[PDB]
Amino acid sequence: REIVHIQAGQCGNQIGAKFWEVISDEHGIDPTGSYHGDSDLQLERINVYYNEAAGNKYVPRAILVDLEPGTMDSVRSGPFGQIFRPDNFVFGQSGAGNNWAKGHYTEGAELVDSVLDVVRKESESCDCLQGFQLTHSLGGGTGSGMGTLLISKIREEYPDRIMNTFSVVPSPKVSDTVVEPYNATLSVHQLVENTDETYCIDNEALYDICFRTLKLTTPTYGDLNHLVSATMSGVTTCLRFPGQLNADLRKLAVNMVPFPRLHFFMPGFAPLTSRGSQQYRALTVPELTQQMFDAKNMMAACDPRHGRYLTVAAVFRGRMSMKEVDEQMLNVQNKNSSYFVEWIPNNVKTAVCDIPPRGLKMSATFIGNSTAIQELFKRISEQFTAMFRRKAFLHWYTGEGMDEMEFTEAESNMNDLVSEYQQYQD
Amino acid sequence: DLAECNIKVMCRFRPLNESEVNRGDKYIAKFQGEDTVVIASKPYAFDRVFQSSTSQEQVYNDCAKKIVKDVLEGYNGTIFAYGQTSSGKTHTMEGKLHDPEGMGIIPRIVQDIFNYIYSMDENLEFHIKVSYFEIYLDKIRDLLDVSKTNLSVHEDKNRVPYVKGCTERFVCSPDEVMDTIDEGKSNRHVAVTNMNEHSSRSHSIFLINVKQENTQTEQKLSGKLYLVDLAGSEKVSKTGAEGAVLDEAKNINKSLSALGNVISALAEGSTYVPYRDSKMTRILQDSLGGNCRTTIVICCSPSSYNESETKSTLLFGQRAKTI
Amino acid sequence: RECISIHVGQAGVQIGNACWELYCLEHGIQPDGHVPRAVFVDLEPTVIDEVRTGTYRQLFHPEQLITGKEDAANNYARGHYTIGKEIIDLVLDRIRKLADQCTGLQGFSVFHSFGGGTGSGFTSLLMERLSVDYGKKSKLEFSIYPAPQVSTAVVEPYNSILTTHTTLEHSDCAFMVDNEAIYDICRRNLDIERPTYTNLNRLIGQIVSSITASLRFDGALNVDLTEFQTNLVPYPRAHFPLATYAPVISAEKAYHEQLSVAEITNACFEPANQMVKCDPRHGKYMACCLLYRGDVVPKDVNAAIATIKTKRTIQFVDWCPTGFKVGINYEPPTVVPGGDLAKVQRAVCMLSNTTAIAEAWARLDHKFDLMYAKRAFVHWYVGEGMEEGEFSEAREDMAALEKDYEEVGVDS
Ligand SMILES: CC(=O)O[C@H]1C(=O)[C@@]2(C)[C@H]([C@H](OC(=O)c3ccccc3)[C@]3(O)C[C@H](OC(=O)[C@H](O)[C@@H](NC(=O)c4ccccc4)c4ccccc4)C(C)=C1C3(C)C)[C@]1(OC(C)=O)CO[C@@H]1C[C@@H]2O
Ligand SMILES: Nc1nc2c(ncn2[C@@H]2O[C@H](COP(=O)(O)OP(=O)(O)OP(=O)(O)O)[C@@H](O)[C@H]2O)c(=O)[nH]1
Ligand SMILES: Nc1nc2c(ncn2[C@@H]2O[C@H](COP(=O)(O)OP(=O)(O)O)[C@@H](O)[C@H]2O)c(=O)[nH]1
Ligand SMILES: Nc1ncnc2c1ncn2[C@@H]1O[C@H](COP(=O)(O)OP(=O)(O)O)[C@@H](O)[C@H]1O
Ligand SMILES: [Mg+2]
Ligand SMILES: [Mg+2]
Ligand SMILES: [Zn+2]
Repeated sequence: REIVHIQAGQCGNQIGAKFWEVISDEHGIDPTGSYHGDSDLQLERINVYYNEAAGNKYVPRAILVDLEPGTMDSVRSGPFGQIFRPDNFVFGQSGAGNNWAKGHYTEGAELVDSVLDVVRKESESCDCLQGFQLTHSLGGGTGSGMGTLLISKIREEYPDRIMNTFSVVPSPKVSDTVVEPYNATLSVHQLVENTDETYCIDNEALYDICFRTLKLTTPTYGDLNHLVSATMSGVTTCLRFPGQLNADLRKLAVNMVPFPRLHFFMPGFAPLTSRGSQQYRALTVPELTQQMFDAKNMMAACDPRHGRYLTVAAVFRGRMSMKEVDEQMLNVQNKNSSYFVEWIPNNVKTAVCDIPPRGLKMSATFIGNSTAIQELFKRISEQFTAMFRRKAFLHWYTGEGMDEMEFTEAESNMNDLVSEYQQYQD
Repeated sequence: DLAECNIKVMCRFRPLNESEVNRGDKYIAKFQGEDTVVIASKPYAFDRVFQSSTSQEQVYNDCAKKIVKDVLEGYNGTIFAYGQTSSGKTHTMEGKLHDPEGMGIIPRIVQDIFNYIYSMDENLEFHIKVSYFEIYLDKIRDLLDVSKTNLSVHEDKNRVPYVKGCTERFVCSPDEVMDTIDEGKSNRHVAVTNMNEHSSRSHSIFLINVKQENTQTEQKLSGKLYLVDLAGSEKVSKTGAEGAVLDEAKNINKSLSALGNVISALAEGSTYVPYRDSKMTRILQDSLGGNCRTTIVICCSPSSYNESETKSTLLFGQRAKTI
Repeated sequence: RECISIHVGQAGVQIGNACWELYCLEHGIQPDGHVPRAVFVDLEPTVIDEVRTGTYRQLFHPEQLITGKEDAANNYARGHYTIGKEIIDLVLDRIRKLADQCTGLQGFSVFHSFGGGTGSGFTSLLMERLSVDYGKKSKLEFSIYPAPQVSTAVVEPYNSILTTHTTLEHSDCAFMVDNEAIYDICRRNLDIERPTYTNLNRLIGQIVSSITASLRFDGALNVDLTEFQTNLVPYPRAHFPLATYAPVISAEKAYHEQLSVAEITNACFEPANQMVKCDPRHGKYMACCLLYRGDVVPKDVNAAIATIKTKRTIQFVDWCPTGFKVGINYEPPTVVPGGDLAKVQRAVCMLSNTTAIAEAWARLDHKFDLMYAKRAFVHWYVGEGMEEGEFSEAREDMAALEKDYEEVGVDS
């Protein structure tokens, strides 16, 4: 099987560097080097993310889409930056304006064809394609607009292969941009109707989880990114490993989406202990479920405790008892019968790889489909209206060839999306 | 908001055809009352059950007459023809377009709209516009303009959905409308190698927008009536190229499943209805559920051979649990 | 004389590798000896690959190892219809190529995992295409039906109410081994909270060895495969008996091993030892096939059983005077060199049809409804060549399996 990553925008891009920083080491691939793999198993399934050309050069099969040179020229001028074949860099030296409209209708719409071109060169690579990974932020141009287009096109070209989306939904407390809800509401819209698996991460849900669950005092972006990339590795790549009970994107999809919206999840990693001290090793297993299922530790902003779950997928990856795994999951399902929805006898989807995260003994990625994420699109949707009402920075959109009915559309859509999700919380 | 889920379901059985009789099929449908059919001992009640010799006139009076009045009253509505291929969907929705006896629901509706208009003609100023498009593989094509392919649904300033760039034609007489339907039917063959295959796998959607303004009263009215001849509900038996002696791969049509979820949601009195599940349900959003009347005519072959398919159809129709 | 076997689904393959292991182990045929007599099917390469990479690597022909690089999908539909279809032909070909090479066979021991994609769906049509190509044989399918509370897949029931209805009208005798109810045995009758799947497999890998292996093997009271279905199914429904083993004692902890027949047989009817969460909560047995192996005196049995026949609290069906097929083999069991199985010199792999499953099916059917009641993951099948029909019409199916398993018992 296979997949083809997609680094839309700067963020989605910045993260690319971290997702590939990791993944590679979790596959023994040095900058341009080959497979130094401490083992021999980190190779029989690599294909999922690379391509064979030389014999020591397995190149990441991702796409780097962005209308701001400097960015990709920071990712390509640093560490692992020199492993991507230049063909991968689909830049847009234009003005990468922070407008969803500027990267979806006017500026991005041009650079698109020169992207799809490659997304096809990579898809028609070889063997059988599974789906595409998509990273980006719903709070900017090259991210929400142009990346949200990249998919609307992808999903017309292969409505068969899957589409996981890793979105950095606009954090609450403080917005790292101003129109944010504009660029956001507009991209979520596109998401709820193309990709079929979305993993929403919040820069501040991370800080928290990174400053209190990792006594880490100076959580640089690199970190946040790093933590995130840690989860997306547990998801995909991982399951493309052996296991007593293994799954793969689809299983994950076909066990997690009760209703076609596409629904968004909230990823959570397992061993998340501070370096030295904490290295408690309390990782027998009840310790991992202890972790994963708590409020804090959910990369999302919202707290599960604020709304039932529809599905859950503990994708563990480290030798354990299909008994102490299958078992724990249960008590968990009974101690919290309250929030776990009922019309699904077994919400949880236990998954079990074998080999764990390179240096760790036992981990377990968590992919939750809780109704709690209602209280986020609400947020976003609110911010919109409060500012849409006055058409705040709307001239930067319309003036870029947009529509007063376009914004209406998205909000509503994504706004209805909130509605539905409640239809199950009850 | 009127009653929430103003969905009526009528089951129409057609006569056994010569192919079924030739095959040796038997008539398995048993009837009771004017609303119940019995298949394999199990009873299925609906708003009405039409036996094999019911007339086009009976079907129109029971299934569409009142909806047409609502449209002229200024409300929206939808009427569907659901069922396996050869069940009687097209016969029901259009029949013989120009035969006064054999014409289906659409011809009779057009006829009644204009006739009503003619009896008004005093202070009311009418304006009728039609649209004719099809959905194949969840892609919309304009049947009035074959260049308009893979169109997209959009919502206007006031939330009302619409097919971006879809031809809207002003009609002034029944004959103009039938000519429009005839053109759409001819245009449909464009870029289609097998029309049988294509017709059974696609959805035809005819829209009649009736606007009126009383020059004196000034009160304006606008109603949209969507007439839909759905794709065959029988996914099974897909012949062709695939796993020769190893196949069973095919899903229920995306729009039919989307329609199922929308109807079930409305039947449950849910405040959230999943219209976005398909382009079809999104376009029909302002005319399906809510304060709109909706009639679904599920059509069935009374053949022993199509027993399992009929069960499915009956079950689909049941999604709208009435009282 | 023989009995081919088709291990379908990752699980049916893991269990397969296991049951297949125990085999050579008690037949003195190391890694590289003769030639198996089965096949391996899966729509996820990486798993069958485990049989291509791991142990018992060269004991198979890359011909009896079928794979569909494509996608597994934890959904019946896709595995049965859409995808699974493409492979079937090829699959069959082997069970027609392997079925020919032999000499007057008896049937195909099928190994699948009820609630899976490749295991539920696929087989559904595999067994399907068999019942027609060899109606004149035995179709005993050995299943691992859904843990009563510890299921895995979110949809599981969808996949198991569908593998039951499609296979029902095609199997001869369906053996059942409950994944969870086996854990209990690993906790309560062996002590270990560290049971790897690789263990449950060693277990069924045992109970199964008692079925085919040893039975098709000479003895003082041989029992052919046909024998089963005959002495085991009272009615055409591909009736599902339950597998049970007796000396499930730990090869470390306790040691009373020397547990004469009189004991090991009583240890079969206590509900805490039956590889199935179908505790005889009321289910009246209606036929049991006590397969013994090792040093056993026929009188010991034709007495140990007599004592049972008169315990009454073990209530057998009415319309059944005597329902005890005593199968005696010679060669004692054969435990893994150093797993965790005791290693006695006699065992009792008793299987049976019990009005008990009236439960297990019930509890699994109900599940289904809850979700179907909301269509839950329905769009996943529809979009895979299925319809409101197959579900609703396979639900009605089992319905008459809840009435069937009710009527054939509880009444006199
Ligand atoms: C001596 C020793 O055992 O060191 C550990 C360690 O101290 C701890 C604290 C690690 C450490 O992780 C962090 O401090 C961290 C920093 C930024 C963001 C997130 C986490 C570690 O850096 C991370 C590193 O993780 C791995 O090696 C995994 O394979 C992981 N790899 C990466 O994230 C990675 C990092 C740099 C370069 C390339 C990859 C992984 C996880 C999931 C999927 C794929 C890969 C491990 C075990 C450790 C150190 C090295 C200190 C922990 O994290 C992980 C992801 O394992 C933090 O809590 C856990 C518990 C570990 O015990
Ligand atoms: N006893 C036993 N049960 C197993 C084993 N592997 C899986 N199972 C059980 O069988 C079911 C899992 O089926 P999956 O592995 O998801 O799927 P599959 O049937 O192989 O086919 P796909 O869904 O297409 O992958 C669960 O109920 C597991 O508890 C095993 O090795 N032994
Ligand atoms: N986790 C994370 N968030 C980022 C990174 N870079 C920008 N962001 C977030 O992305 C949003 C800004 O969008 P940006 O990526 O600049 O848009 P674009 O570059 O025009 O497509 C803010 O909410 C930031 O917190 C990053 O490297 N990691
Ligand atoms: N009620 C009916 N009376 C007589 N013939 C019928 C009846 N319904 C269907 N048929 C005929 O059966 C054939 C197939 O019916 P049609 O409506 O085209 O099927 P579909 O459901 O595929 O649209 C047509 O000739 C049609 O006129
Ligand atoms: Mg037709
Ligand atoms: Mg599998
Ligand atoms: Zn002793």
